[PDB]
Amino acid sequence: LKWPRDLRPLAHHDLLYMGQISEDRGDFNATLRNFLVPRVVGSQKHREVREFIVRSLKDLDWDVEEDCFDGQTPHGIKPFCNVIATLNPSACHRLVLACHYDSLLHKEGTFIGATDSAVPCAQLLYLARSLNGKLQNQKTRGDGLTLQLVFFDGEEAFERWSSHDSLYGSRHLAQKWHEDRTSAERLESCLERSEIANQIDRMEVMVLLDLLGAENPRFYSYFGETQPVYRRLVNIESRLNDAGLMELPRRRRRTNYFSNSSTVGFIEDDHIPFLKRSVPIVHIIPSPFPDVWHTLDDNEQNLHHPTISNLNKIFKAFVSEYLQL
Ligand SMILES: [Co+2]
Ligand SMILES: [Co+2]
Repeated sequence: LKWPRDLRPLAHHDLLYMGQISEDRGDFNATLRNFLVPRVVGSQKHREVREFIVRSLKDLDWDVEEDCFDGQTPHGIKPFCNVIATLNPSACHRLVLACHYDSLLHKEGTFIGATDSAVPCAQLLYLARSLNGKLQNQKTRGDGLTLQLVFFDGEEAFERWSSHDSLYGSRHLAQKWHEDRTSAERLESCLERSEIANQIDRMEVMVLLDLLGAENPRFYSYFGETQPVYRRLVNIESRLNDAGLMELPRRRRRTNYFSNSSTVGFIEDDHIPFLKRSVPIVHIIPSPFPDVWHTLDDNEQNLHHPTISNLNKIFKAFVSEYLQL
């Protein structure tokens, strides 16, 4: 079965534009510095990070929803709030980009989770801001497609990871959207042969970012279902390299982050409760995990800025191609 939306390759003019960041650099870093703090569930800093996300997106004229709830954990009842921002609420279909904004409660001390997921959080916001003008124009087309950003709360386990202790915000949102009924007749411009019964059917594909910011990540297609989408990430990365737009240590080297193969690895993450509801998932998470994973060294200084800027180019080009910006 083919992808429901025909995927038009990015014009060279646009590819080249999406590929040269330039002194934007300071803009991404200023964004990122807001997330480079402990973001423990329930805490003042966490609440502050959420406020910053909400305000940043409201200021861009996005519809922003705070999906708050209380849930039982091994540490007692906790408050959780997912942030859901939608460029054009009326559009039937959403390209959904996601990450989690809570940070792990680490036994040894204060944990920043710079790759996990402060970087992905900042990348989402940076995409919204850097592509704002083109996004605002796309929104007026009436073509039934929009961009949606989801910052999940409570992804991390409080104690040992288990079905009950983890993914609090994603489990909640998936169930809520699954039970919120709707149909094609109430929505703007759904695709011809699409079946819409509830809100979760409007997620055309969910692209989940996690554990990004370390040097030389390796990605694979984790889902046969979304291979047509994943392959565009492979093609975009290749075109950027052909154009010499990737930052590399020496001349005549290429990035190969997006491997053209698939792997037999199963990663439990915020995608799962959606995967059970037939949401196509692209899971942008390295394999193997960065060495700093869930250690106190997952910190600001261990981020690899050239890798981050290369990933930023790929994601901007990707969103531009999918939404035909
Ligand atoms: Co983690
Ligand atoms: Co994580």
